[PDB]
Amino acid sequence: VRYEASLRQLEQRQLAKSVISRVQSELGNPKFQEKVLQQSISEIEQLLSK
Amino acid sequence: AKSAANKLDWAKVISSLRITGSTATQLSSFKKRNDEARRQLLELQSQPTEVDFSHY
Amino acid sequence: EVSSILEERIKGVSDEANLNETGRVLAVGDGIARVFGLNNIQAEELVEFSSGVKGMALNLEPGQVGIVLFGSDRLVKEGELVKRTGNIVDVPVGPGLLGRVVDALGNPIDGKGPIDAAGRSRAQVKAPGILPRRSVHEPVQTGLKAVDALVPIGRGQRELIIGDRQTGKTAVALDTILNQKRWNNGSDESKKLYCVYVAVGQKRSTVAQLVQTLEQHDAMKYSIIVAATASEAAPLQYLAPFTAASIGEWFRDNGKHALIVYDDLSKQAVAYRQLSLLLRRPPGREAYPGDVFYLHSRLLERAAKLSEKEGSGSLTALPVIETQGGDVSAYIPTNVISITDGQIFLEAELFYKGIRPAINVGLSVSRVGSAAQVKALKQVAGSLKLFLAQYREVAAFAQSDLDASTKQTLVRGERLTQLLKQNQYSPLATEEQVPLIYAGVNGHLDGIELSRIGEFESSFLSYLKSNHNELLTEIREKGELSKELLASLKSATESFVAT
Amino acid sequence: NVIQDLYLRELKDTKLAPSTLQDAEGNVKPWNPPQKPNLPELELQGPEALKAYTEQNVETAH
Repeated sequence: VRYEASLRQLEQRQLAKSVISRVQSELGNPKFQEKVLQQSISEIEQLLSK
Repeated sequence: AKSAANKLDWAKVISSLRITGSTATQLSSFKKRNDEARRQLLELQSQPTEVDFSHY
Repeated sequence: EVSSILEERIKGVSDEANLNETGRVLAVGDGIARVFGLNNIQAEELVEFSSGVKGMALNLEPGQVGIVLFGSDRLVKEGELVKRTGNIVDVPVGPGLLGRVVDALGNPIDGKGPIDAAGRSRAQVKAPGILPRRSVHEPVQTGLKAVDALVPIGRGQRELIIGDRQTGKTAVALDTILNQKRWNNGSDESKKLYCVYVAVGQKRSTVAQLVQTLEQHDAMKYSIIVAATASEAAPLQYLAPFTAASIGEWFRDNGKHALIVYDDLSKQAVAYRQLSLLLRRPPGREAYPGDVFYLHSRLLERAAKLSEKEGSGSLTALPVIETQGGDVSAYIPTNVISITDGQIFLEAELFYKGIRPAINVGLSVSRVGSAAQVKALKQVAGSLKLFLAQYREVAAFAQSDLDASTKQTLVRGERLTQLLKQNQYSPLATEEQVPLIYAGVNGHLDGIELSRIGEFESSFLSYLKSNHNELLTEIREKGELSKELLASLKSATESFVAT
Repeated sequence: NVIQDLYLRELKDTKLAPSTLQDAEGNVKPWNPPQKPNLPELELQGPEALKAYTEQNVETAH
């Protein structure tokens, strides 16, 4: 049981560093450009609701 | 009960007081008391034979 | 799966709305960010930095708002957005915090999952007044014979555990928590003190010991450990008793009983000192902040035995103060001593002389005291107070040609002192306190050899349990010793002494 | 938006990180059986002891 829990923590940390790799991939994409538009229109909706 | 055995034992230690040339009979009786007290604590110490498999 | 839990967590993030007031740090040094912005800030409001650090706003200055970082300075940096959480310091309070080791924020530092709580209540809530209280009339037994008889402990009342450094001060306290298990097991809400131990400035190693001992004695199921460890920063350390008090207030508000043990306000003092000195607020006596009296007084007045209009409840408290060289003279001790209502003064010499608990009877006092003593226990221990008093006076006479009267005092006194030794972390039920003290009072223990006192004690108890646990059950349930019981008890002691 | 991007990227590109049960075995204590059922030795078997005892202690009770 002890090693099973330890292994779960280790898996989570393996996937944590894999998440950093995915973040770098996302910031590579021109999704980086396209999501600025997504933020823009979403903010237009938000700010108009004010 | 166990108390019958032990009451007769300690009464007999004090009867063995009233007889000499029996200076190690009571020491054997003391040993019997010891191990009797040991088996109950042995039994109370117990880990049940089965593994836990409901929860564990 | 590890994937599924992570997937739930990512899924649980989604969108936001207008950040009401941004700030930009002007300068951050010493954990004192001085922020430009936050125009409409509420006093001591919780504010969230870019780094995610949380802060309070102790100084609201005429153009800068001096946030105090709850986090480490490393994470915060100049010009940071300082979002306004917009909620003054409040902590979840409810019933679920029982058996949850939580830090000041309420985040389980033992990972016992999201807190179940019935409210989040401010930690600056002001104590109940004059008329919202009704005088103490309910004992709290600590399972320490000396504490229960020599300095009886009530409810809603406060008494110090003021004593020399690392004399296992926490041990004296922890014993009380253990004894609460017996009453806790019962179903009556009258018989339920939900203890809260407030570990202030205590090293994580210490808290590990605390956690294990409490778990070992199954205490967690009426315990809460509010933990502000040594590492945890000075805002947390400052707000740690305040936070803890709020948790207690919820129980108190429900009209239940509970015991909150602030250990130690000496480290609370240090934290306020750190905050004030770093915020450049006027310094004061013994380099403790000018308003340190005000801080301690605010905390210690929260503890209250409520009125019947407020459906009598309590929040018994036991502050712990660590004396530096035994100096009651020292500014932080003097203040607390004045504020509290009774003191228990543990003494290092006694500890060394093997008396454990090492409570020094002379320097222990209760100003509520015998008002909330068990009636049975009161009966059988008026004598005890006087005998020990005499034993103290006749103590120095222990150097030859000694009066018969003095020698009588000495025999009785030495045996009593030996009797009041107890193996720490074993509490003793009141129904077993009452017999032992009765014997001593009737001086039948005077005859018993000093070396044999320890053996005598356990034997007397087992003998009583064999001989007549009916008497014991009567003592427990009637709680008032009838002449017939006092008769029988004397007989029983005589009979036991004979064997 | 970014939430969706991360959610997608993360989940898809590696759900779990590798794990092996065999490797675990080395790092955990293995079951090992108690040795011997044991039988207690026949204590003071027969009158060899008794004949000895009667003679040895013919001691009276005064």
